[PDB]
Amino acid sequence: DDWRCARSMHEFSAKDIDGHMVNLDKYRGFVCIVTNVASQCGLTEVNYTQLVDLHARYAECGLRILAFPCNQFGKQEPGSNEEIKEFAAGYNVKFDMFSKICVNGDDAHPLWKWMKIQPKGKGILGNAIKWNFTKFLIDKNGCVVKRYGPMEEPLVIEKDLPHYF
Repeated sequence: DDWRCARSMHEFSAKDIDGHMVNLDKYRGFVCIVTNVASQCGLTEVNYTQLVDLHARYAECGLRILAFPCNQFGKQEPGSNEEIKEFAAGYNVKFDMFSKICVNGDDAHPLWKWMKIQPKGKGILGNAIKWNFTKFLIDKNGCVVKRYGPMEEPLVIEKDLPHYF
């Protein structure tokens, strides 16, 4: 359980959606939006399109987006990784997709376990991820600086970006 001792997102790794292992220290020096995604959520469209739009506008300034598929909320990500990738490709996604994970419980990916306990990664009423499309703002040092709940559209993050750009 050495995820508990980490101080930065950059101490973790994740399998991307194609199966390649990714050392998240490649995001050192970039501002990151880390989010759990789903294909069959009522807010699937607004989140995917607004994250693609944010990426189109701010990748030039060092913004990156890490999307983690998750099937724990109403079973709204039932597909395989290749199906989820083809679905993201349909929204013209060019940011970083990862393999499907869990975000809550003892099988939760250690990075999400880590994000939930960060001083700014704790949510209103408990740390558990409440639904699809919870967003974390990660700074250039890999620290969590804000958590955004599932009803907050990505464009709500836009005004906090220039503080960390």
